[PDB]
Amino acid sequence: TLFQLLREHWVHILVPAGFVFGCYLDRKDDEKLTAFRNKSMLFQRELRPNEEVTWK
Amino acid sequence: LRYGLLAAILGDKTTKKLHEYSRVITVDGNICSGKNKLAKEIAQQLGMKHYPEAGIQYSSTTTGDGRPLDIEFSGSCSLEKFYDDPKSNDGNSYRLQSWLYASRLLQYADALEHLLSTGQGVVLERSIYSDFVFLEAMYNQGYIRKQCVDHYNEIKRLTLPEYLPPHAVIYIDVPVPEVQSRIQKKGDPHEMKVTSAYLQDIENAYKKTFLPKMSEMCEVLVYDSWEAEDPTKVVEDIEYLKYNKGPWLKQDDWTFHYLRMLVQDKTEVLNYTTIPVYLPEITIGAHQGSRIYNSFRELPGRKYAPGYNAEVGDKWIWLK
Amino acid sequence: VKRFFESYHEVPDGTQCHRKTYITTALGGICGIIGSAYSVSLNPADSTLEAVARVGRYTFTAAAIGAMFGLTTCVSAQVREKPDDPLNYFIGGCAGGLTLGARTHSYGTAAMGCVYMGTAAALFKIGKLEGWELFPTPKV
Amino acid sequence: MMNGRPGHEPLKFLPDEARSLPPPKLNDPRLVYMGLLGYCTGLMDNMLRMRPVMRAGLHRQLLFVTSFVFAGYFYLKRQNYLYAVKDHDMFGYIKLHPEDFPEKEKKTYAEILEPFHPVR
Amino acid sequence: ARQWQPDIEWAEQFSGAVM
Amino acid sequence: KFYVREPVNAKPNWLAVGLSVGASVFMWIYLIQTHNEDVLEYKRRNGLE
Amino acid sequence: MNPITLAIIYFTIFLGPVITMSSTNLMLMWVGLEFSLLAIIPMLINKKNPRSTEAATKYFVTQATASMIILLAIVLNYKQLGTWMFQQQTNGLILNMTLMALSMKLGLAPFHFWLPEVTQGIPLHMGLILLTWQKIAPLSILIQIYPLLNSTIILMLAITSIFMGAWGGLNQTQMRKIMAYSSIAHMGWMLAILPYNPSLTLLNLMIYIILTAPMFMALMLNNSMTINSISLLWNKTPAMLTMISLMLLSLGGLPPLTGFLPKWIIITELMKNNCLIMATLMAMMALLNLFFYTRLIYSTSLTMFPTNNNSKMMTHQTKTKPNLMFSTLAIMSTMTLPLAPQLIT
Amino acid sequence: MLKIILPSLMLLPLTWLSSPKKTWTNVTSYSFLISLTSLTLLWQTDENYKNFSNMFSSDPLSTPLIILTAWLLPLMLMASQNHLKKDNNVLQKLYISMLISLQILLIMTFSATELIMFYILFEATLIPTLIIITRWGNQTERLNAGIYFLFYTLIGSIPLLIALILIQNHVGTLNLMILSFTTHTLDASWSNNLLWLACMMAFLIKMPLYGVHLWLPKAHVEAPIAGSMILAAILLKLGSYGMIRISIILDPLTKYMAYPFILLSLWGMIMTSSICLRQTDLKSLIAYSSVSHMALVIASIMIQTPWSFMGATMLMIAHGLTSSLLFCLANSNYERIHSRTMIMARGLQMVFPLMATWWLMASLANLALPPSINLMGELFITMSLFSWSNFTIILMGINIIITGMYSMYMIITTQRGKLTNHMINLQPSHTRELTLMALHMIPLILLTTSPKLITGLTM
Amino acid sequence: QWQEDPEPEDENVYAKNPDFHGYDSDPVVDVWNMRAVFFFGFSIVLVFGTTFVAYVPDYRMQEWARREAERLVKYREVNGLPIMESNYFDPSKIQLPEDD
Ligand SMILES: Nc1ncnc2c1ncn2[C@@H]1O[C@H](COP(=O)(O)OP(=O)(O)OP(=O)(O)O)[C@@H](O)[C@H]1O
Repeated sequence: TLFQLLREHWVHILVPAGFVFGCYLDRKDDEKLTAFRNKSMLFQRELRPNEEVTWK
Repeated sequence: LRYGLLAAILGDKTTKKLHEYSRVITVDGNICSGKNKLAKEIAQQLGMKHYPEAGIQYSSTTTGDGRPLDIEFSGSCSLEKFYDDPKSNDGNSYRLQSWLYASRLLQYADALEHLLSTGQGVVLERSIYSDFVFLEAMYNQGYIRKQCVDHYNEIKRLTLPEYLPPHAVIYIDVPVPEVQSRIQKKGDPHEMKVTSAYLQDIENAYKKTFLPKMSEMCEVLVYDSWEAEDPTKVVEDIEYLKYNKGPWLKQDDWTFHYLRMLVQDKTEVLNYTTIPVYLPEITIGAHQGSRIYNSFRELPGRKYAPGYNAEVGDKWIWLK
Repeated sequence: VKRFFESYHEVPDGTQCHRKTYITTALGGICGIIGSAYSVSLNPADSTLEAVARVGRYTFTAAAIGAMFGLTTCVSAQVREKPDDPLNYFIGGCAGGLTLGARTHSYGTAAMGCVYMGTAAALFKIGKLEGWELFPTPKV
Repeated sequence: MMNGRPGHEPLKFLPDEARSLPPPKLNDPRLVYMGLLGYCTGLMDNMLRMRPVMRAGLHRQLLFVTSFVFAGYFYLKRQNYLYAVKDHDMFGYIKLHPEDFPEKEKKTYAEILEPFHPVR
Repeated sequence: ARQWQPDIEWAEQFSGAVM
Repeated sequence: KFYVREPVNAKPNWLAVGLSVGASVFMWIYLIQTHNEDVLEYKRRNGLE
Repeated sequence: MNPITLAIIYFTIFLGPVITMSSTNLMLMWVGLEFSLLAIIPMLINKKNPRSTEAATKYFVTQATASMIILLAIVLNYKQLGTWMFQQQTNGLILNMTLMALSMKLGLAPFHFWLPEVTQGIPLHMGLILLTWQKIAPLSILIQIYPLLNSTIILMLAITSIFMGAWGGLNQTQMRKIMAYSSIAHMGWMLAILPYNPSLTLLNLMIYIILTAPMFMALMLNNSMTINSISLLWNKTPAMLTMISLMLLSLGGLPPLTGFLPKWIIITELMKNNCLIMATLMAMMALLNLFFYTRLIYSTSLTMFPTNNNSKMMTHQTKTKPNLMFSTLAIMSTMTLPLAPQLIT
Repeated sequence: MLKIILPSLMLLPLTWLSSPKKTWTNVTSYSFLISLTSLTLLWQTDENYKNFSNMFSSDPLSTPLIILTAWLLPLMLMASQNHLKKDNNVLQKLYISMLISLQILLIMTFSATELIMFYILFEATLIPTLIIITRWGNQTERLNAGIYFLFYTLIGSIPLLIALILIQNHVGTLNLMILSFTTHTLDASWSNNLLWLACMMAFLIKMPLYGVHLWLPKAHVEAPIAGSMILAAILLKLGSYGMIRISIILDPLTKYMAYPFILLSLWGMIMTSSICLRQTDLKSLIAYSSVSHMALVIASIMIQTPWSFMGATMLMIAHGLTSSLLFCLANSNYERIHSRTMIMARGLQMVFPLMATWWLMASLANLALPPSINLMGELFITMSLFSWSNFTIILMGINIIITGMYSMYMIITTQRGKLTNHMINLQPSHTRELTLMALHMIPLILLTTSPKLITGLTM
Repeated sequence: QWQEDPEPEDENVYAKNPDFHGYDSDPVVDVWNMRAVFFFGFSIVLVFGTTFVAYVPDYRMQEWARREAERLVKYREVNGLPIMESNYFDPSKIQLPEDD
């Protein structure tokens, strides 16, 4: 049977999906907090060419 | 529409439903006196509805599948064992008596709901008004204690006054020897060992409290077994009654409305039967109660509400 | 008059001890009269004379409590020479609770009243020192 | 307190001065938490009335979710307007009465003399 | 062994007019 | 027939289903178009941004 | 009761507080209060039992006295400064007698001895109304004159309401009196902050209302009126124990439930005005309030009291209640603290 | 942090939407995986602590506690399968949900940058714990135990809330990064002393102190095995974490407002370790040993020296592991005979030879057997105190003696001696409980191998 | 005496299933719960996490600090300077009170 194989065993996507979603939200926070990117008395350096960002 | 203020306003009023035979009747009597057949004949002839006597499995035969259940669900009470060992130290006597009172209460509620809704009369084989009979019979025979009697009378004066008494009572008197002979002619092994004192106590309770208490608010027809037969005779005595005594005359559409909203709410009916008076004869315990409740819910048509069990052929559940 | 009950803080502790005693005794009598009123109106007595008895009883008890509190407080301020110490007021509330017990004839009430009234009085002194506000005006 | 401010329209939910605010994303965590409240409300409704959960009254659950998210969006626009007006009033009052809200002119720790409390 | 659950002696203490 | 006392909610009430679905989709549409119009009003109330 | 009478009476109940809210003149606030207390009585006495009659009497006499006092205040503020509505230039005696009478009506301590009885004697759907809808108009009055109220008096009243509610509901077996004392305590909270910020007393009122209404609904489900009765829910309606427990723990003021938000944001706004002691005592006694809710949770959900041989019937039968609003309100009364900024301002 | 919390949430739908048979396996496995995911916090290649947002963070102090909290969940689930085997599916799911909520709230509390979130969750950890105790405990004292546990904590916490709000009104923020750089000497006054009391007594009641410790043994005794484990291992560490975080803003009032508490702790250590001798109940013995151990944490935190904080962190981690282990061991025998008395079953080394090695190793970790980390903490705390006053080693040493004494008494009168031949119901050991003891022990070996992780901010 | 069920009789769980692991009464569930526990606890966590941690570099700046201390002692012994000054902050940066 294929339905009885997926009526159960489909719950094995929740927790991994949650991990992915949490990583996404952490990236969103990092994006929000970009007001000192390459503007810190330490790590403030001149930018390389083709380097559009010091970090996302 | 499920009955309510709105349906009552738009119509579905009671007084217009009624006719000459919209009456509640309770043919009472001792054991093996001839109540069931007489009730059936009256129902047939007058066009009323017949409600067989209410036993242990009424709430089941009238709910769900409509079949009997296992006894651990329907009261854990037995009449056979009541007759075998009446003075049991387990409490089956009052357990059975209270379960039966509650079943008759549920039955009277259903009967009124039917009458008021459709205007059709109903015939009962006993009533909540003639159930203290067996209780006093027990107490006079030391089958139960006084505390159980007080519990019973409390539930009585909590539940009974909210309901309209019957219109006519039909008591078929039969001497105690005649019934003590019929019970043996019937051949039920458990019923045969009933004591004639129990039956005399039933008869005395009837004669002394019931009939003189019901002869103030409903017409009593007292018959002997020779008039009880030829049931056309009792029908003729009914068709020519003068209902001029009782609370059914000081009624109106709104009193009927409220009484109907009540009797169509079975949980509000039976509320006062579950009051937390902790008698050791009906107190069930958490472990036992929870085992029984979980099993009952594991029962095919009882896990969910009616219409939501796909296990019994219910389909559009995702759309209700 | 409120100037009277404010005369308690016209001079620091260890001074005008008798005046402090009188003021605190009057305050205790006030509170006892209030309680007796509430206890005669509610839970009344079998007889008016018995109600007056209850009144006098509660009132004299409260007055004795206040007397001991104020007296011991000013005495400790006079002896150990630490007027700004909440510990003197703690001692005073403790003596008041010991009284409250003596009247009620209960060592348990004595201990509880001590450890509660002492805390309350010490916090009252702390509030008078650090300038707290009990019923403050809305300022935001 | 802001009730008696100039321009206060009595019984006005969105005064049309709030249309200068950045409206809220529809995937805002608050809205998709109101959505969870709606779903759990459908679930508890099915539970109390003895109905299968997660499989009964799917229209009812959808309705709950939509209503919750709707009320959320609009109530949230209003709350944003309110907090923005609060900031507006505050900054305006500060500009008007500067002498009561002066600068800090803070020194550096070379001039400050903080005491040392050892741990011994 | 069994999880103790309240008995009549326990329930009757909540059964008066006052606690 | 399994229930002697024929149930309520045995076969659905379709008026409520239709009204619920319609209200849901209408509220979603109203909300989305209103959000877009609000974005536009904000942007054009300050330099299209 | 016929539908015409029901219409008139319920419309009057509703209209009463509306007039009070929507009116600039104090006299019309008074007539609104009177509409309310004249229309509510027949709904109390409908059951026609001695308890209902005496509840009605105790309610009527108290509310009439309080209304006469409020009317005296209005008439004195008319004799003085020749206007109807109060003003900054109004006698503090007038203002304080007005506050006292409004408390008398609301049922705050020490003017509370009538509310537990009046709530015990009547049915539950009226206790709901009494404790939720009838506490608004007085609070409207108080919120329109909050700059003028004395802080000493309201604060004494509030600590008294807290203490007495706790100590009283501590030893109650009947549920209606427990709800009465909960009302007393939460009204003490509502009032302790009114002069400083009345946008928070309205919040506490909304929260207490959405919290108590579904509790009353639960009680009305099985017409439960005692601890021993609700102890039987595990057999009758076990699907309600979760919501019951959560609403109780919220009413008590436990995080992470939104019944803690009023407590917290009131303590805050009080210490912004240096009311350390008041807030401290209030919290320490709200703990005692929580205690009997917890004892009740024990009795109902976290353990299984004995049941009866007859509840098997109630198990057999079906049920149409509750409605949709119970779940809605019970969810928006426990699981909404995350939205507190939206709730507070 | 979301990558550790959102999976812990989705565990709930995984618990409820799962078939009654596969509900335990799924949740256990994914909880193990989440414990794994939590190991990234140890990627600290600098002195700059990890700030993930304005709300969530993890310093060297919170990371060990978070990992322990994520690792204890599957162990609790396992331990909670022999009981609940006869309970209904919904009850099992509810138990698992309580445990998951506890995990989540604790990870939040340890990740919180602000003290109000910490307080809200510190208090939210009462609901699931109380439910577990009163609903799945076995005796009638469940209820009094839950009452004590609630109200000690709340009566302690309310002043803490008042003090946090006061600090807010005075400083502008309850953030922990800001309150550390923007700090000011607290003028010595009765007001600030009461502020100290308010800020401290909630945690001191949760560690707990000696004078207020009666809520702990009642709970542990009347709590099911999972509740006991989480309580002992984490819900006490909660108070120490709070004190360590909040003691920066109470300087220097901690210099002279500590003597009472240092003293009570040092003395109650002796008192409790002595109680652990004349104690019939094994669970009560474990609880009083926990109190004796947390007394050292309280004293250490009170003197606030680097060695002190380090020893306190090590002792917290090690005591959590070993106490969870001892409660597991006790419940093992309880499930056979259904009695908590340590005198009934007193020859269990002749039937359970392997399970006795777990008893031995635990009781060796209970006492300070080196190079265990239960010992390094005690040693560095002893050193810090000796530096504080050279007369502390007296009490420290008599506590050491009593500790060895009652641990040896436990294992002797429980395993060694003549077997109780009437105990025909002593089924052999379950692979599951053996895995439990192994999972409690091996991490102790690994930490002893790498102690740099459980030192703390000071090192 | 009120009605309840009698306290049940303890059971030997190995009676029916001698190959019992302690997890579930159904064997298959028992075996697979055991296997998942063992796998995800020992094979996955206690191994891969252990390695992940053992290969964390420069934990809290420990190797870097050593390398830089070497650099500094070298420079300072080679340039006559001492190995540690009793004052972290150059006094020029510090302005002490003009106490009078
Ligand atoms: N309240 C009661 N207590 C105990 N037993 C009762 C009660 N009510 C009815 N019974 C039992 O019902 C039986 C009587 O059944 P009966 O033979 O009367 O059936 P019937 O339908 O009335 O037919 P008929 O009237 O012809 O006898 C008795 O055995 C009696 O014990």
